[PDB]
Amino acid sequence: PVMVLENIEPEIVYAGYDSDTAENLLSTLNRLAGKQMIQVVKWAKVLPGFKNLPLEDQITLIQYSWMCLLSFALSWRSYKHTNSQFLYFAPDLVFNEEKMHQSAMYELCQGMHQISLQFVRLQLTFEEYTIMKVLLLLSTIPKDGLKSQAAFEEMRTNYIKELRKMVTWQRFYQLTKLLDSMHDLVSDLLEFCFYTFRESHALKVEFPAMLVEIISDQLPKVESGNAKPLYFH
Ligand SMILES: CC(=O)S[C@@H]1CC2=CC(=O)CC[C@]2(C)[C@H]2CC[C@@]3(C)[C@@H](CC[C@@]34CCC(=O)O4)[C@H]12
Repeated sequence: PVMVLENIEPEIVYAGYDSDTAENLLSTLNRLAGKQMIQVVKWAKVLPGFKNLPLEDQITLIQYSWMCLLSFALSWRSYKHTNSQFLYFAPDLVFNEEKMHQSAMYELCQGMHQISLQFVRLQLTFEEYTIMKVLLLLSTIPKDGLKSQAAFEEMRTNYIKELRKMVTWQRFYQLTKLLDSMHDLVSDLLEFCFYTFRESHALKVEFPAMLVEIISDQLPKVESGNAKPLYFH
């Protein structure tokens, strides 16, 4: 479980940053996003337990939790590489207070910056990160339901009990509390994402084909309460 998870973690992804307008940063981040999602897809097909449920539900869980996954991962890199001092999007794209301003996404950057700070305080470990990331993959579901709602519950309770064994009643509360707080930020990041998209017509912010399909899928119908977040507290 832990062994497999650490082995299947994605490889380093570069932003391909070419040196600085607001349009640039966001488009670069969106392209960065499209690139990381490719790694997520590959990651998911080899994820223990997940690769079992029907592809429908598999594509579905990936389309509802993509923001949780990428932002938590950003938080991890920022913690591992800069001790949660800056926002480490990629080796060639590390954000500072200024870059945080250029992208016109300051409070939103400060928001995730705060998550990563909690990584330091809690001294989050790599194996806790890996199991916590899978739980975020299984954190959001369509209000209506998945094809195999029973196969999902089993994998989720499995990974949950997996974090318990990993922790063994101390940081488990802290870790799950953090996962719960991730949803709060993701909501903010998502709505900002939907605005930039429904206005990119003028903002000149480009969106990779991957994002376009996910957003135009999540935003359209699942804007309302069609996405039920699973909380631990
Ligand atoms: C401070 C943050 O959390 S940025 C957030 C997470 C992330 C981390 C990465 O490492 C790789 C890149 C991503 C996936 C961003 C890509 C761009 C997103 C979808 C942003 C939130 C809002 C935005 C800005 C413009 C837009 O169209 O929507 C994403």
